[PDB]
Amino acid sequence: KHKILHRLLQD
Amino acid sequence: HKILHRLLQDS
Amino acid sequence: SLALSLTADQMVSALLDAEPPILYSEYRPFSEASMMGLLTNLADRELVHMINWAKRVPGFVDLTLHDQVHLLECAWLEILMIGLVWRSMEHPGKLLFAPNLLLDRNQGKCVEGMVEIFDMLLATSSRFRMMNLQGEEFVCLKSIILLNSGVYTFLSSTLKSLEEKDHIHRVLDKITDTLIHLMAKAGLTLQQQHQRLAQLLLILSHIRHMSNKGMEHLYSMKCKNVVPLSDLLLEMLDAHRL
Amino acid sequence: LALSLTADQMVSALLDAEPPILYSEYDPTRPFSEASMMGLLTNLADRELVHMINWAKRVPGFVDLTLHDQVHLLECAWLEILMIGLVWRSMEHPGKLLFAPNLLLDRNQGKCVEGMVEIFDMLLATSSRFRMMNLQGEEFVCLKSIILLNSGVYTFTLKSLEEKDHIHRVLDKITDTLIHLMAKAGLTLQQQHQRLAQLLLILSHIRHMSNKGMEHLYSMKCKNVVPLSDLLLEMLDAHRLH
Ligand SMILES: C[C@]12CC[C@@H]3c4ccc(O)cc4CC[C@H]3[C@@H]1CC[C@@]2(O)/C=C/c1ccccc1C(F)(F)F
Ligand SMILES: C[C@]12CC[C@@H]3c4ccc(O)cc4CC[C@H]3[C@@H]1CC[C@@]2(O)/C=C/c1ccccc1C(F)(F)F
Repeated sequence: KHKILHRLLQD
Repeated sequence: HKILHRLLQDS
Repeated sequence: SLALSLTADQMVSALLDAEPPILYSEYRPFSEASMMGLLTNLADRELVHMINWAKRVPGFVDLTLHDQVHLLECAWLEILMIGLVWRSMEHPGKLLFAPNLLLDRNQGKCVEGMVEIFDMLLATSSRFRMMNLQGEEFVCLKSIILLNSGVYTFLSSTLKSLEEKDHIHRVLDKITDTLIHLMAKAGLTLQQQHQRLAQLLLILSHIRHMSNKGMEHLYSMKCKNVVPLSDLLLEMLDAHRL
Repeated sequence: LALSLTADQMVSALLDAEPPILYSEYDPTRPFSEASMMGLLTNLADRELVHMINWAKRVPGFVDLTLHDQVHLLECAWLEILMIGLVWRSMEHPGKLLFAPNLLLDRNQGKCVEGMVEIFDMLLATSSRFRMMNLQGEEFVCLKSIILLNSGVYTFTLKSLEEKDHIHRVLDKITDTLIHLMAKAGLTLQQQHQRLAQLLLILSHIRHMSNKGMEHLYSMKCKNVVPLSDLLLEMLDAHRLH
């Protein structure tokens, strides 16, 4: 699961 | 509610 | 008014003297009904002792009967849990519900829905173990839970009610004084005292979280009709949706 | 490193990290309904989450953590963090909650929303408590950061222990910072420890509100009242509610 929160934490 | 109320009075 | 004049040492003595007894469970393979039975039968017997303990916490009987009910309705499961975590401190990986009821995670689960709560309780006991929580600190924290947990939901704005909240907060400050005094006696620097105070009070937020989860679990078990709950336990449970 | 910040430097960092105050999409052309009110609040919360993520990254010590651990802390704390911010903004508005500058609600305005009133009452009570205590912005930012680091720490092999220890060292620095602020403000040594405990004890009530608010949001989702954004759905799903 490509979690949105995980992605946002990198942007 | 009543049982607790009775026990707090009870001695 | 007697409560507000206690020294730190007198507060500890009073709290230690108030402590309830450690109760037993029933004296082969567990089921969901049987395990929930044992745990809820134990909780019910402990609640009677908790009421009598609360009456002995300095300041509590100064409050109206209405307010005593409210504090215990809000706090009872947190108080059961902190007692459980304390008893379990010296038994890594186990929960000592009673001396003859010690549960581990290695055991196959016999009750649905409780693994997360089990693991949170274990984590708390381990935190207490790592901090080397002392018995005198524990009794302070348990009384803070009784007085603190429900004070924010006294919404009454009458003068009597404000005086009642004021009094609870004056007693809480005395208990804080007592905890800091224990830490000072133990040789902690001022910096270490404040740090440890904060570490202990932050654990109470976790205990609140667990109580909230445990209350939902107990409710689900009631609805399932798996366990007959005592009349008192049902009313303590009902308080959390009333 | 966060561990080498002075108290003044810690406060400066938290203060500069503060997220913006966002506006609602409030439409005064039509009356509220349960669905429209929930749509406004969840749309606002969703936009705030993006800013919260970027705020967390600026909290000293947070980016030292693994991405997994950062996710875990935010998943655990997000509603607590939204609530403490709401209660802060509402301090100077007795009887109302300032969700946004263009969305200030009294307790009657959202009465169409099922289950709202218990939570509204608790949030109002917390704002009243902050006002009475005269909570300062420097203290507020410390408390909000404590919620971020503390709420999920208990639910975290060799690597795990160091992550935990790190969080605990940062929390200790924030405790030191709160104490320093109190001292600088003229509080006596005893008032410092009393106030620290009073502030930290409020965090227990914030946890409680968050747990109740999460169950409320879940009930709205499960009743198809409001469509939740993907991010909000994920934050909610992390709580594994029934
Ligand atoms: C409410 C519940 C059952 C009673 C538990 C209890 C009993 C006696 C005590 O001194 C303390 C406690 C604290 C935990 C209480 C429990 C929380 C959820 C519950 O419904 C049951 C949980 C449960 C069931 C089976 C096996 C373990 C657990 C555990 F560990 F999560 F508590
Ligand atoms: C989750 C929920 C909706 C979002 C709320 C919120 C939005 C933006 C913020 O900056 C802070 C918050 C904190 C509380 C959140 C709310 C808790 C339960 C909720 O589902 C809605 C509650 C609700 C609905 C209608 C009117 C009032 C409220 C209140 F007051 F309880 F929050």
